Amino acid sequence: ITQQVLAENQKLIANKFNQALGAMQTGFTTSNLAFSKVQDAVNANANALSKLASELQINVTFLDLEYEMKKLEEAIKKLEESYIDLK
Amino acid sequence: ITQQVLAENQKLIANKFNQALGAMQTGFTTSNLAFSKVQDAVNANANALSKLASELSNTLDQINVTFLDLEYEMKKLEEAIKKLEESYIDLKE
Amino acid sequence: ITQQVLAENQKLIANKFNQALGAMQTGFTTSNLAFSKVQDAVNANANALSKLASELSNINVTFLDLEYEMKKLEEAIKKLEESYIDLK
Ligand SMILES: [Cl-]
Repeated sequence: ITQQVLAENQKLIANKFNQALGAMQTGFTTSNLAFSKVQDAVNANANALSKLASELQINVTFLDLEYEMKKLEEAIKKLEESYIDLK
Repeated sequence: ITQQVLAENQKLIANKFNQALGAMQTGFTTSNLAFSKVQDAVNANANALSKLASELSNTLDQINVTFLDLEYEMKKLEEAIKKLEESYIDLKE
Repeated sequence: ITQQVLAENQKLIANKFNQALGAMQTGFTTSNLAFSKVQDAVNANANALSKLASELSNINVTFLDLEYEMKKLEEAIKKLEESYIDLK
């Protein structure tokens, strides 16, 4: 019936949205891993530059991304909790 | 009952979609803040390294430092966040 | 006309979800371009610092590899492309 088409399309919407949620979780998890790597690399190279300049007035800048990565984790958790079970 | 149940499921889909919109906005805004901080730090350390090499060669070859410009990318992230903001669902029931 | 309203709302949900898919694709593509530039810049300046320290004696430098992460972002973007809704 047209109502059966309504039910089918509604199930399709739920299916597509849940798959898209999976994709977004992947994207944000990967962005967080990359941000961790970026923070660590910049801070290691800042420490290297500071050590070298100390050997021989140069101040190096350090990166702190903890709050941002925590926020990304919270967003991923919300995405996990936003899955849909049609009755 | 399929009728009222269908209406219930439609409201549930709208609710979940709007919550997910909130989560995505949070993620992209936080990514933008992190990119701003990364750009600023990399450029500060590039300036420090250039200062050291210039200070030294005038006290053997020039080392060229690379600068980071993420402004267009952060503008695009802001546009995506705005579109996500405008994509909320207001059902008619 | 509750059913016609139900169909109307269903089309609205699909329309909004697809528009949001477009926004997410834009965000992740731009984040990947930014990660490309960040990796390249950090590695270029790492090479510069290693060169300076090598010549000034003629410290361990750290290099960044984000390739797996960027490949993963591209996969997420592709799945987002494939998640579009064509209602009947
Ligand atoms: Cl529906």
